[PDB]
Amino acid sequence: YRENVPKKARKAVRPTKLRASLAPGTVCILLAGRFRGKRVVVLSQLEDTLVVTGPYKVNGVPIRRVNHRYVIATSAPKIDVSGVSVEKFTKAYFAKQKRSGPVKKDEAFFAENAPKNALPAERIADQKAVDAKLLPAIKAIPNMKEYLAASFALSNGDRPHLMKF
Amino acid sequence: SLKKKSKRRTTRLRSRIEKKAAESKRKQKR
Amino acid sequence: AHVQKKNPLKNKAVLSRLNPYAKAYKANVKINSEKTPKAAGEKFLSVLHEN
Amino acid sequence: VNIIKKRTKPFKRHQSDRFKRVGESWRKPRGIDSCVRRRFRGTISMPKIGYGNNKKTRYCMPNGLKAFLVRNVSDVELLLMHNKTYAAEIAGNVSARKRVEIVEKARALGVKVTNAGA
Amino acid sequence: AQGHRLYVKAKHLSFQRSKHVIHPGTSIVKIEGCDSKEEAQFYLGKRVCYVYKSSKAVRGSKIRVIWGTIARPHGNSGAVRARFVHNLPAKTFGSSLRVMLYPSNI
Amino acid sequence: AHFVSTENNEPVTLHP
Amino acid sequence: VAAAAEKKSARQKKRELIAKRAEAYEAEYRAAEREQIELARKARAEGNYFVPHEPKLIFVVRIRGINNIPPKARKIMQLLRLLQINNGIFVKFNKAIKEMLQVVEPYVTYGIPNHKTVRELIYKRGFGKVNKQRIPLSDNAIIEAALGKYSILSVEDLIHEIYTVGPNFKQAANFLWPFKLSSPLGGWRERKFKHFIEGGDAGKRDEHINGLVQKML
Amino acid sequence: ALKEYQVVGRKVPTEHEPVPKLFRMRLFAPNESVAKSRYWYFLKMINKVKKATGEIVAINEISEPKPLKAKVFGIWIRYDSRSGTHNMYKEFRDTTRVGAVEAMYADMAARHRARFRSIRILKVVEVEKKEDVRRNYVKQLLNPHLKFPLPHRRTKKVFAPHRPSTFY
Amino acid sequence: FKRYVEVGRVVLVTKGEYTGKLAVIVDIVDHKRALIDSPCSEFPRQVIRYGSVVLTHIVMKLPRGARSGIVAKKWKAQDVCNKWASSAWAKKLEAKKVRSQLNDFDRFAVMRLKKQRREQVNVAV
RNA sequence: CUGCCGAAGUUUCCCUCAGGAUAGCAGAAACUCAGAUCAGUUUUAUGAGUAUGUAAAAUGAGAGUUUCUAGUGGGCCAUUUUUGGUAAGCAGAACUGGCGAUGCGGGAUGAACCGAACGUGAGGUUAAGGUGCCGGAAUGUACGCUC
Repeated sequence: YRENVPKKARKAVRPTKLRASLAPGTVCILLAGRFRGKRVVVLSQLEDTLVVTGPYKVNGVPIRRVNHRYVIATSAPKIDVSGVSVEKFTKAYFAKQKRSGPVKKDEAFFAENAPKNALPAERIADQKAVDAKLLPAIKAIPNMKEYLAASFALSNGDRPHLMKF
Repeated sequence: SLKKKSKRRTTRLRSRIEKKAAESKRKQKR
Repeated sequence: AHVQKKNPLKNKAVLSRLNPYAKAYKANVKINSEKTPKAAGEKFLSVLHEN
Repeated sequence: VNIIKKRTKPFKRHQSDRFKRVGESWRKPRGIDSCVRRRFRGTISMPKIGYGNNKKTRYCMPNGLKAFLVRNVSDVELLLMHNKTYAAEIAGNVSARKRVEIVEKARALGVKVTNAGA
Repeated sequence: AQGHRLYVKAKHLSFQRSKHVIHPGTSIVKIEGCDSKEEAQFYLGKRVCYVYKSSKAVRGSKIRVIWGTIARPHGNSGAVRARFVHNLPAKTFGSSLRVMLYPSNI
Repeated sequence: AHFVSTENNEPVTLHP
Repeated sequence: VAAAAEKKSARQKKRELIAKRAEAYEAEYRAAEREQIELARKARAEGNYFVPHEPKLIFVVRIRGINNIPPKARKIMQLLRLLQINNGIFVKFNKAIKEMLQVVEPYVTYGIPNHKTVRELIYKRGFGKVNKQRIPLSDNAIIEAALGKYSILSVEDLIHEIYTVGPNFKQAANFLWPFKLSSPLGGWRERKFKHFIEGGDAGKRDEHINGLVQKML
Repeated sequence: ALKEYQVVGRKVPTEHEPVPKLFRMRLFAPNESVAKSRYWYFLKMINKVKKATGEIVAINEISEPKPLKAKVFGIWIRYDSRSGTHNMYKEFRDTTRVGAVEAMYADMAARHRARFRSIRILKVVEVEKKEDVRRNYVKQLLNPHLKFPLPHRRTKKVFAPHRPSTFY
Repeated sequence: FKRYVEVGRVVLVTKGEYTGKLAVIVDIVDHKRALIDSPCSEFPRQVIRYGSVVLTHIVMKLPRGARSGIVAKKWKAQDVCNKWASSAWAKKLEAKKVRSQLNDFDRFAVMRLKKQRREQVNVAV
């Protein structure tokens, strides 16, 4: 009858302008998620997010997308990234599978996937390849493997607006 | 208070102080 | 027509609509140089530094 | 387009709660010295045209459908061309047999029935 | 066990108000450690949080949370304004709130 | 605008 | 192809015409400012005194509400089109206007603006009175319809006609609606209803009205 | 803050006075307009020249010629008192003539509860000879071996942990 | 006492944009203002009050109202700097400044060394 | 029930009386000129002894009417003049506004003081008045006086 056709909106899409200090190869604290407080090395600069990981042999944070609003770009010495390829990480590479309905639950849905079954072996091949190409860099400069293994946390009398991260 | 009287002038005094000041000024004008 | 009022001062597309001159306006111009001719009359200094 | 209600609380009549003879229905305070008529601070509010809702979302249920009172099968049959605008409302005094007949007809037309659970 | 607290402690002081009027639309938050408006520019836009405990247990979780956002500095002494999705109850004047370090810009 | 003579009548200092 | 083609070309040539006009006006402003500077420098050097120029344009802002105002003054408010607090209007500074202003001296503030405030006002807060309606100036065609008889064809032409006080200054007012300004950012002075000379904010203030507008605007 | 202006003004030329004499005085105003307004008030009260019949020919802000040389200024003023007639002379020591005038104005508002309205500054003079300095406090300041403990040291973070040193 | 408002005393600015800088009193304008100057290029000669300074323990001879060049020459000759810094007061201030500039990684560097420092706990039995 | 328009207190005289009148206001219907047709306004010129009037420049507005018909015809407050005046207030007029129909912010509170003239909301900014605590906001900065 009506089915009012939406007016042709004049909104386009432009690449997201990330912060200056969010360059690939930096060290940043993770502020949200299951790994809040961890320190992780940024591999590649995605459209909206950061394809970031802690070296899984060091702390155990696999390669993950993280939105840049939940990242504190520390001034820790940069880790080289030219030695590892980063084109294989795309949005579809990280994306979920379909759902086939609006509701799915139950502990059987929990005994499946897990970090064994729905986790492909190719991901570990990529994960181990990254570790192979970053551990020499992290080993070169002191305290770095120990720095990434540790966790960031505030203390009494610590005021973030004055702390130069 | 601490005094022998009240410093807050009741609104009658706030009322008739100004008019009697006005009558004083009129007296000088005359 | 004109659902929403847009400022030329903030929307640069609206300047191009209003001014077909903002394309080349060239605000800042060298009209001084190294050569500044300091000029204050001698008696003007006398009357200024008076009393 | 989301439905918007400026006000949800009804305008209760002044002192309709301290008396059982003064009713909940709104009556305009006539007294010259009424602190409610002069609209003092803290006093209850008075219905004004400014509370009128959007003409596009006026008379619409929380799901965006206007109510149409239906008393027999003929009424709903007239709603077939507005299954997207009007939801049928079975009148209270419709018998049990007619209610199931109307509701099955309305289902066939695919027109919303607000009180089909009766 | 001091490897936690990724938030900053704060307190709810009052609503934004005059002397005889209150507007519960916005709440006045004293971010502890902030002592001027130029410092309150940092926390401007962060995610403030009021955490409380109830009687009924939903999710089998005893903790309910009311989210909010720092909106504007309020005065000289480093207090801010916050907009919580649900206006905070008046019983929570002086109650402690959390200030998440995100959305981060540092 | 115009010009205002000063040579012929040099400004004189005024005090209250 | 035709019909619309000749309209586009005539539309185009009109676009360069206002571009050429705008270039002419900008050169006029800069030349006027330059000779101001040069004739001040020359006079200060050789010794003889330069004198300011009696201004013909001032901006007026009503700073008091609509309550408790004598009938003489509110009548002037109506004749000035200042019918609301924090409004604003232009008035051709002359003996009739100047002598009119002291009547409402505590109720308005006035002073001489320069080109920037004129340009900012029209662009941002410029609302045109079209067919007795407050129609914004979002297009040059809006001004063309209402001032084509007086050869004003764009916003920039209106800005020059206003700022330089052309003959059509009177023929531009009823095209233009009063500037309904906001309350000034940062506030007024501590005691707003004293004369500007006395530490207040009412009255003639000259080089310190440009400031006010930037806030109010 | 105040600023010092020299204002030169005269009445309108006419057949009666084709070349009116220039009248220049230095007066202290926070802004341009106050300087012109004070000029017209002064010239009207002194010489009896109407505001309408006159016009300003020159106004110039004057900076301090040596804003880093400690100087002593003597200020003669005509205070409008309860009787409207009283004369004063106060000494000040600072680096800028505007500073002395500003300090004088605060001194008037304190020791005589005066306004900007009631004060009429006759003359501000630089005094250089030490023996020409009259007031006792300034003279004792001029001695060569000046030394004194920091007067009124007085020195959010509520709840400080240790008692303040409040001393050296 | 130990702190006297002397012509030639060096004071530590505690207010204004020159907070933390070191200047020397060249002149006494009055009871509440003094004229100060420093050989450091960034700091201009100006009149500052006494709430904005703190008196130090160093007094260096310098004639009344000396110009900027003479003050700098006397300051260099008498070794005012590296005499102020010789005090433990200045060392505490410099320690505070450098500790303010430490980033997160340096804080973990501080983390590790002082934990090594702590575990010595060697005392005579 | 909602919406819209919305005065009056003193006029125009008249009266035996209360009143009406009459206006004014608010209106309701018919018809001119796109006008110097007006104005609780200024200015210029002009005479007479800043004001006065007339005439004309500024300024804002579409400006006139004839016709009939509701409600009101009080008082209070303050300013300016103002003669009689005295311990001292007091009285007398004329004028002005505000108030009656008016809520809101502030002055601890208040018929008149200070701001501000109101549809339902969001955001921003201010007026008056404030920023020790009650209480939103500097136990701010600077210079003095006071025990």
